Amino acid sequence: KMDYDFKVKLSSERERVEDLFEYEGCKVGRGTYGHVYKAKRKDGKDDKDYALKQIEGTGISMSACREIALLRELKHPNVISLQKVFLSHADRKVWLLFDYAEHDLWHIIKFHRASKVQLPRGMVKSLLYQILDGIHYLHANWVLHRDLKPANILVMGEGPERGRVKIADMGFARLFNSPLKTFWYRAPELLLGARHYTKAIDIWAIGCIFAELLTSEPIFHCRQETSNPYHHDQLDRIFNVMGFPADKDWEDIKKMPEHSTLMKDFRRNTYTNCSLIKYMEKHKVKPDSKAFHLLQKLLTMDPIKRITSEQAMQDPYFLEDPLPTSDVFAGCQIPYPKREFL
Amino acid sequence: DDKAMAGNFWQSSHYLQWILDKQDLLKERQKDLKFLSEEEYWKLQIFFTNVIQALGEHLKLRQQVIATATVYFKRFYARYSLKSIDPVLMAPTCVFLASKVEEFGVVSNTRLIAAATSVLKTRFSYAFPKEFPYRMNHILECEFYLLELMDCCLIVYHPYRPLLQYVQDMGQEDMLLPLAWRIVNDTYRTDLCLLYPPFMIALACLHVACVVQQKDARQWFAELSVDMEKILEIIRVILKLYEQWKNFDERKEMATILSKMPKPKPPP
Ligand SMILES: Nc1n[nH]c2ccc(C(=O)N3CCCC[C@H]3c3ccc(F)cc3)cc12
Repeated sequence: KMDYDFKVKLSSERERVEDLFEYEGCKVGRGTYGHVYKAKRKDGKDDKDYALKQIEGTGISMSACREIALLRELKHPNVISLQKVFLSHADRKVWLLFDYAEHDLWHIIKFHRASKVQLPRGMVKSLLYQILDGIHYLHANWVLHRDLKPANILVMGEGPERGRVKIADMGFARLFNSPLKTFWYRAPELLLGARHYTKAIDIWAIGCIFAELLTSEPIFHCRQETSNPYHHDQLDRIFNVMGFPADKDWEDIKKMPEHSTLMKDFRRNTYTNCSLIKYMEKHKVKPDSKAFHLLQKLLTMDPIKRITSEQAMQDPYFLEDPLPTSDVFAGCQIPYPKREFL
Repeated sequence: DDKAMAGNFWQSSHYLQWILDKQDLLKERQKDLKFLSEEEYWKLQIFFTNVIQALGEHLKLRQQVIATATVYFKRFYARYSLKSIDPVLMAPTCVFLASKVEEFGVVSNTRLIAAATSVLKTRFSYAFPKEFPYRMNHILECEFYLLELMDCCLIVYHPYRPLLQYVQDMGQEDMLLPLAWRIVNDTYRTDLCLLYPPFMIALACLHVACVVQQKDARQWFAELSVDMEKILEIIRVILKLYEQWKNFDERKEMATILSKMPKPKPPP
C-alpha cells in the first residue's frame, strides 16, 4: 500500500553494502554481536581499511535499536565511531560501518604473556589514560559500558590514528539495566547479587585491566566453573588476592542479597595473609609506586569507596615521568601481528 | 530514568540536523497543499497527534516515549508527502520504534497490533469506518523506511526535563507544574518541536501557565539570559493553537479531510 513512485525512487538511490564494499573471505570476528569483517571500498576513492559489522539476528531488535541510537550521538577520539548504517531491505539485515582497528589488548597481552613485557616505556600508562578518557566521556553522558575487558579495548594500527585506544562493544541493551536478566572482570557487588549496573562497576573492570597490563596475567583468573549471580570460585580468587573485607571496609555489604550465602560459605581467617600489596610484590610491582596506589583505588571492594574515572585521570601517576602519549606505541615499531581472517 | 545523552543537546543530531528552517518546511509542504488547504493540513497534524497519544496511553508508555514517537512522525511528513506511506500505518510504527529506544520493558508484536486495532475502533470510529487493515509484516517494513529517512537519528530531546528544572527553580511545583506540563503536551499539536530548541518551548509554556493562573514571575524571567523575542514567537503559536482548538470540531470534520488526502498510487 505504499506509493509506487516513492518506493522505486528510494530503491534506485539506496546504497547497498555489497556494491560499496569488498569483504568476502575477510571475516575477522564472529560472536553473539554477529559477524565482523575487514573491508575496503570497491570504488577506490578512499584507500583505508573499514570494519563492517553485520548485526546478529533480523530486523531492528532492542539491542540493534539502542546501539544505533547511541552510536549516532557519541563522538570522542577514544570511543569507536559509527560511520554508516546500511539497512538491507531484502533479508532485513542491519550492517554498521566503523573505522578499522588492527589491534586490541587481548592479543597484545597474549603476545607478551607468550614471550619470556610492555616494551615501550609508558605504553601501560598511556593505554590506561585513554581507557579512562573514553569511559569518562561515556559516564558523563550517562552511558555505561557494562562488559569491559581486554578483548573490547581496541588499538589503532598504522595510519593517522596510530596507537590510539578505541573502546568498543558497549553493552547498549540490558533489560531494566539489570545483570540478573568469564567472570574475571566482574566487580564483587555483581557476584553478591547487585540488581543494577553502575559507573563503579565499569571502574573495577578498568582496575583489573590495569593489573593485567602491569603483570601480563589476569589478576582474578579463575577456572570456568548459571541463572545465578553468585560464583563461589570467582569470589574465592578475589579474596586470595585482595583479602577478606572488614566490616569497616564495606559497611553496606550486609544489604547485598547474597551476604548470608557469603557468610555461610566463607571464613575470614582463611585469607588472613592475603592482600593486594603481597600479590603485586610477587609480580615485581612496588607497593610504594604511584601505579600501585592508583590501582588500589580502582580495585576498592566497596563500590561507593571506589574512585571515579575523572578522579583517576587527575591522579599524580599521570604527572610522573614518563607522561602519557597519544600514540601508545610512542613512535616505536609495532611487533604485534595483523588480524588473521577466518 | 532516561539520563542517556542528557547534557549533549548542543552537539546532538537533534540540534545539528533536525532543527529546520520554517521556509524550507513550508516549501516541501506545497506538494500536499495542492489537495488540502493550510487549515486542513494543520488539522490532520492535530488529529494524528491525538492518535499517537491514544496508542501510547493504551500501551502504558510514559509521556516521553509518546513524544519521541510524535517527533518521528512529524520528521517523516516534514520531508515526504502524506501519499508516500499511509499515516494510519506510520503512527503505530513510530510508537513501536520509539518504545525500542528504551530498555525498561518491551512492546510485543501481538500487543502492538491489538492496541492499534482497539484504539481506532473505540476512540476514532468517527474518522475510520473500517477496521485497522495492517498486519505486523507491514509495521516491520514501514520501520525500515522510517529509520532510513531519519538518518538513524533516534535520541530526541523534549521540553519536560527543562520545564521540571525551571519550576523547581521558581519554587512553584504544586502551583504551576501540572498546567505547564499539559501546555507542553499541547505544543505537539504544532510544528514547534521542529523549529525551536526544547528549553525555549518549556519557558514559553511556563510563561503561559503563569498568565493563566495570574502569577507574577516577570522578575524571574528577567533573571534569565535568553532571547525573549524567540519566546514571544513561541507564545503566539501557543495562543493561536487554543483559538484553532476552539474553532475546530475534530469529530465532525476529520472523515472529510481524510478523504481529501492524496492517496498512494499502486504498481503498474
Ligand atoms: N576490528 C575492528 N575495527 N573496528 C571495529 C568495530 C567493532 C568491532 C567488533 O564488533 N568487535 C566485536 C566485539 C568488540 C570487539 C571487536 C572485535 C575484537 C577482536 C576481534 F578479533 C574481532 C572483533 C570490531 C572492530
